[PDB]
Amino acid sequence: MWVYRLKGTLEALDPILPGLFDGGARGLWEREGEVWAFFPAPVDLPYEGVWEEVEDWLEAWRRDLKPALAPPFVVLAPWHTWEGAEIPLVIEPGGHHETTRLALKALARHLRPGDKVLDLGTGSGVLAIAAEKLGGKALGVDIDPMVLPQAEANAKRNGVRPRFLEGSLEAALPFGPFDLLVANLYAELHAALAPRYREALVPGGRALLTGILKDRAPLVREAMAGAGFRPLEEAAEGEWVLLAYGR
Repeated sequence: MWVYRLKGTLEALDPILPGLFDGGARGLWEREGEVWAFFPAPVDLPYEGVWEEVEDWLEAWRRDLKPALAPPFVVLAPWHTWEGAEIPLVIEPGGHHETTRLALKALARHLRPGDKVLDLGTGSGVLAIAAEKLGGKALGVDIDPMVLPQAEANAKRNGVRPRFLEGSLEAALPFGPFDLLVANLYAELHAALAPRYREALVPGGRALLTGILKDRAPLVREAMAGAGFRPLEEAAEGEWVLLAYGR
């Protein structure tokens, strides 16, 4: 669709808005000292502005996309430049959720070089990528077979090759037991899965569980308690926790 660009603010152009609306404006947006009026199609207007047209709401969003720090790691889109010593994780923004930040931190604390890692609900593959970069051998699984080529592409940009399979926990078990399990899921599913997490992990294995709302944390606490796990540490950020357990 088309936009009309006028000099000024909304308060200041309030008098010509009836002309925008009657002309066919369906949305307005004040972009700092200008007003962009969203039309479906162009009309004759005597206000002296500039007609324009908007796949363009993409490398506009992509321009406002910043690297996300989770020391020791930095999460970068493929087009970002970044110097220093953070461990880079190049991810197509096709993330910097709090829960991603929490999981990366905890992988860095808990992971030991050579550990076999299961990333459950791997998505973009970011946590399995991080784990290989700290020196593990990671398997990411996900039930959406359409995310896996995207996960393996992201692996390619990071010069590591964790394996990516379609399935949930059950699909992954033939390839364990594992030394670490990382899982950015949610409380009710962690609770439902707690006994099979025990089976997935070797004695002394660790499960790093996130995606959990502060409020809802007690569900997982009891389930992991129920399942014979020892608490190791709780991390938090905004309304999100990660709960870490030892087998």
